[PDB]
Amino acid sequence: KTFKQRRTFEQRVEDVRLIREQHPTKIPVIIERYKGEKQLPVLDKTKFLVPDHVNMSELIKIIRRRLQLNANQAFFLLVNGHSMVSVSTPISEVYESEKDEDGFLYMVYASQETF
Ligand SMILES: CC(=O)Nc1ccc(CN2CCOCC2)cc1
Ligand SMILES: [Cl-]
Repeated sequence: KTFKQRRTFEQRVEDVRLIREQHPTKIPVIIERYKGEKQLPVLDKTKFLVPDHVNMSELIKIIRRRLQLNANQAFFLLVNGHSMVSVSTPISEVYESEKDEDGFLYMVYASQETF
C-alpha cells in the first residue's frame, strides 16, 4: 500500500540512480498522506522531482497548491518521520542530512500536528 511496500529496496535504489542520471538538479521526494488522515485529499502521484534550490517553506506552498487547499485548511508535513526544525533550509541541504538509505527523501502530511 505505501511506496516502500509497493517497490523493493533494489527497485527504489535504481529509481533514485536514474533520477540522478536524467534529472541531476532534482531532489527525489516521496510524499504520502498520513494513513489516519480524514480532512485532506490524496495527491495525484507519489514521486516528485523538486528543484534542489527551493526551501521547505516554498515546498509547503507547492504541495498546498497541488492539493488545491484554501487558506483555513491546516497542513503539517513530516520529513524522514519528524517535524522540520526549519522551513528556511534549501532542500539540497535537507536531502543530504534527511535522505533515506534508498536515496529517496520521505515526507508525510496530515491536517493535525499529532500524526
Ligand atoms: C546514477 C548513479 O548514481 N549510479 C550509481 C551506481 C552505483 C553506485 C554505488 N557505487 C558503485 C561503485 O563504487 C562503489 C559505490 C552509486 C551510484
Ligand atoms: Cl535536472
